[PDB]
Amino acid sequence: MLTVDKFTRAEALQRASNLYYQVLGTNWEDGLNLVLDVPFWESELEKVDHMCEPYLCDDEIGPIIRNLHETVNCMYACEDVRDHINELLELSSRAEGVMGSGAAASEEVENMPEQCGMVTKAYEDLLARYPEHHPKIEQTVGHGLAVLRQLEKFNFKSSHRYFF
Amino acid sequence: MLRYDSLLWQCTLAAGIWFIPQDVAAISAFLLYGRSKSRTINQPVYVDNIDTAANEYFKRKGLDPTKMIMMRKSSKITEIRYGEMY
Amino acid sequence: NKPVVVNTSGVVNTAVLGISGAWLYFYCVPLRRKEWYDIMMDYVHHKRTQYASNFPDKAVRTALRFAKV
Amino acid sequence: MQTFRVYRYDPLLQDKPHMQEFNIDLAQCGPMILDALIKIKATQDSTLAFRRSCREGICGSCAMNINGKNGLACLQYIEPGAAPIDIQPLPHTYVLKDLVPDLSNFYNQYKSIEPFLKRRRAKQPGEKEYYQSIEDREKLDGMYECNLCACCMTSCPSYWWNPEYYLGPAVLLQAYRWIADSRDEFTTERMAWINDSMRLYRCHGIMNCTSCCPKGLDPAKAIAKMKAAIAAAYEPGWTKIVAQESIANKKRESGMMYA
Amino acid sequence: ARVPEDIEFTKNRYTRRYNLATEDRVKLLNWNAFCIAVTALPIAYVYYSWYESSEDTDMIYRTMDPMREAKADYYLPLLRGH
Amino acid sequence: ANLLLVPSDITIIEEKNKIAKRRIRLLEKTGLALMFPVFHWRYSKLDKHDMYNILRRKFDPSASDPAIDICRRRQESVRRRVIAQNGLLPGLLLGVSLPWWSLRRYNYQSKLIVLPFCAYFGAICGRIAGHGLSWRWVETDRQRMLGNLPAKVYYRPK
Amino acid sequence: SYKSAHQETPLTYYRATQHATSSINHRLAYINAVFVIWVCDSLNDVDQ
Ligand SMILES: CCCCCCCCCCCCCCCCCC(=O)OC[C@H](COP(=O)([O-])OCC(O)COP(=O)([O-])OC[C@@H](COC(=O)CCCCCCCCCCCCCCCCC)OC(=O)CCCCCCCCCCCCCCCCC)OC(=O)CCCCCCCCCCCCCCCCC
Ligand SMILES: CCCCCCCCCCCCCCCCCC(=O)OC[C@H](COP(=O)([O-])OCC[N+](C)(C)C)OC(=O)CCCCCCCCCCCCCCCCC
Ligand SMILES: COC1=C(OC)C(=O)C(CC=C(C)C)=C(C)C1=O
Ligand code: SF4
Ligand code: F3S
Ligand code: FES
Ligand SMILES: [K+]
Repeated sequence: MLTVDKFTRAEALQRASNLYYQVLGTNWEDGLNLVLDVPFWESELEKVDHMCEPYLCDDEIGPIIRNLHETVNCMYACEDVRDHINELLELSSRAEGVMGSGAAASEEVENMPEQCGMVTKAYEDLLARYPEHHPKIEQTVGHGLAVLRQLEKFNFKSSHRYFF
Repeated sequence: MLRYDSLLWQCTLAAGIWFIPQDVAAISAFLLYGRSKSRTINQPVYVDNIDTAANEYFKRKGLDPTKMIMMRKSSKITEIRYGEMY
Repeated sequence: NKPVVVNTSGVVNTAVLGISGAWLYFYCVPLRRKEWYDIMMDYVHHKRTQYASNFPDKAVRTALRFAKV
Repeated sequence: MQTFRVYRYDPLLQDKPHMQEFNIDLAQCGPMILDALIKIKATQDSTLAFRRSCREGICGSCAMNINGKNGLACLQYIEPGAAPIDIQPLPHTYVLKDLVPDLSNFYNQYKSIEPFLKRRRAKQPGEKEYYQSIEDREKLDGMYECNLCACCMTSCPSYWWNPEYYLGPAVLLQAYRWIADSRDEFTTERMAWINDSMRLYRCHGIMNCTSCCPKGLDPAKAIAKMKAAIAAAYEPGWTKIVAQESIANKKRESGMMYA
Repeated sequence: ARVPEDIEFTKNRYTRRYNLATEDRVKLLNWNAFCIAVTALPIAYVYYSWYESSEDTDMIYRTMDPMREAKADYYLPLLRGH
Repeated sequence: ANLLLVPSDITIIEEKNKIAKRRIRLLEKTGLALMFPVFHWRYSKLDKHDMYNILRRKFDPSASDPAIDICRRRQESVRRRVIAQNGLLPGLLLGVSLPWWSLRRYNYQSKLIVLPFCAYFGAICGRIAGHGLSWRWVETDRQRMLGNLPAKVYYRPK
Repeated sequence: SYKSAHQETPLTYYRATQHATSSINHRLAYINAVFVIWVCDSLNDVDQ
């Protein structure tokens, strides 16, 4: 990164830990939380990487950086699946029509049984890839699949733990 | 589906009763401020006979009565205009 | 009727405070000021699809197709 | 001879839902609406489907929409008149069959608030009940009687629009019940989690939740108190607190949880 | 309608699919850019706007009050309206 | 009774002094065309037709007669008003198109909520920009008054 | 083989309370003010 600012290892540790908990604490399910925050997170993450490059092997800073990277990876991956679920549910809502009447109704997803098989596979892939972020995966993608289940009757492993 | 006690119909009558009075007053105040300015800039002045009035005007302003097209815009409105106006 | 000086600081400052106070209050204090955020959050947020046709995309697309890009 | 129009949907035919009119003699029927529905099922049309257990208003299973306003059929009274009594499922809910709604989202949202007492120190051996004064117990009076009927939920215009993001009146009142329980020691954690634009501040004070509550509770008042407490007690470090609790739930099973 | 069935979902922060969340972030930037540009309207009004009755005002100051120190005898009735 | 609308005194002077016709520029033409019509329940304000007449006359730029100077000042104030009307249409067009493209993937409700307000805001912004670039913000109170004097006035006998 | 139904908008039938109509009049307050300004602007431009 192009910068002339210099930071101590203590300052570098503080910045990295602040960003890690900020990301892990923010509610990922609300889209506006990620849309508004990610621009600020990306600017900070670039600065954190530059100042923590010497301390990648450090016993304290190193683990923080590794967790921070993993959290950002999980944040982007989970947001992608829930974005597609939101697309499916909004296609379904538009199909209901104006006022629910069906008056000016859009055409209704035809491969919905198959689009629900795609999402559930993605959900399970996230669970395996990010084993230490299940609480966040369930907050975003898990709950998203529970909403879809109310529209289409499909089977996924955690369906019973979502009251289905 | 449709009911009189519905949230839609009761929120549409409530809004009308609540806002239409406020609005009528608000627009009226603007209309009143408009009249106050208009009556101070060109107050409508009523003349008895249009033909006599037109003559006094042409005489007072030094305008040739032949070059002025007088037209009746409405039952209670006449209008003198320049006939040689670009 | 012919004072040597006229005191204007008090009156002008009073008007400044009143005008500034009303404008700053309206812009900062009321929660109504976030009414446009609430309406958008309630009815507009998380209600979008890329798999549904809309006129602006159709218009841009046809006009491009017409001009051979 | 009252007329009862009832919403009907077959999950298999998947034909457009319709209102079917039945005629019942109130002389041979119980005063409550649920009695009329049972009589219709027993005599005329046994296909009619509806949830009912307690018959006394306590289970919270007979929540329906009667003549426009949500309520429990077992506590609702039949009001005879020329106008047919219209009975429909809970508003803006997915209908599994006839008058049986789909309240799975409501159950999931409740599991999210983690409604179980949390303490930093495990009960020491040889310890009796955790101390609570009568006055402290009085604070939890109007909040612990909620039967989860879900009427207040399906009466909020804000839950109609954003069901999957707004926790809803009932869940929010239950969250205040655990934020107000002197014995709970995770007050700050609960307030930090609930302090979200979508979860809490989607309540615009319509007051439909309090008007339709069958148990006479006031979910609207509780949400107002919870918003005032959060605003006064907010600190910059709350976000970190939420993150740390999320790390503590890392090994939890697959279901809604604090995160 | 129908929907694509072979979507390659994002796997990490450096292998990302273009979705409507990223489009929404571009919208945030573009709307915020408009706000920066529209600030030039109110700022330009305050800078370029002059409240003067005629061209006389400046001539009066050049010939009677050049230093902005000359003191005028005050006749209250003039501007008091009475 | 009967009313009589006659050319105002400013109109009389402008007609006496006009030396020739004056070419209307392209922006003046468009500005007049894009100007909303005015319904004269009572006559107190200038409309697009009166403004054209003012702009179609020509006056001697050197003439030192005080009367001619008033006419030229008025014609300049009318010109700034007319060319300022060219900014409303650009504003309203961009005030609908840009928001609509941005919300093109969102539901109908969102376009109904947003587009009407952005349209008025864009039109207002365009009007501000047009009046600003037409030098209306630097006009004196004497210039603006002379440009707003009515062209038709009810006759007052005696 | 089985599918659930989605009930129509509740606005058309749900009973209206006086606190719910008045809460709307509050959320629509700024919308009316803009409307009135537009009317006055239009009148100042197309009338008298
Ligand atoms: C009539 C003329 C106006 C017509 C409308 C003009 C519209 C164009 C405006 C252009 C300027 C920029 C506007 C904001 C851009 C976005 C900024 C942003 O993203 O910030 C986070 C933004 C909120 O910003 P915030 O600054 O943190 O909080 C705002 C609060 O005001 C708290 O902020 P505060 O503490 O600084 O409080 C100051 C408050 C002070 O508040 C006021 O001035 C009071 C009036 C408030 C209500 C006014 C509108 C009433 C009509 C209905 C409004 C709702 C419908 C939509 C309206 C247009 C929205 C653009 O000022 C504001 O509200 C913020 C300034 C801009 C307001 C623009 C809209 C209203 C202009 C009204 C002017 C005339 C009002 C007259 C009222 C009557 C009496 C005279 O949140 C969201 O983006 C939520 C989105 C939810 C849905 C998903 C949308 C997609 C998500 C991806 C990004 C999208 C970006 C674009 C969003 C808008 C799309 C239409
Ligand atoms: C140190 C102590 C500080 C105390 C601060 C107190 C602040 C609060 C009190 C108000 C101060 C500001 C008053 C307004 C500005 C001064 C007056 C002014 O400009 O008018 C004279 C101007 C003077 O113009 P003029 O051209 O007529 O003056 C010539 C007068 N003659 C003919 C007699 C010579 O008035 C007008 O032009 C007429 C219209 C006046 C319209 C006033 C509208 C309301 C203004 C107040 C709004 C308050 C909003 C917030 C409160 C809630 C409102 C509902
Ligand atoms: C059934 O279709 C409709 C919605 O979906 C639930 C709405 O969100 C809303 C609420 C939001 C707006 C802006 C109309 C209504 C009224 C509507 O008709
Ligand atoms: S608050 Fe009232 S209506 Fe809501 S679940 Fe509890 S008892 Fe039922
Ligand atoms: S009706 Fe809904 S908006 Fe709040 S006051 Fe009750 S939960
Ligand atoms: S049957 Fe239990 S609440 Fe009515
Ligand atoms: K507690």
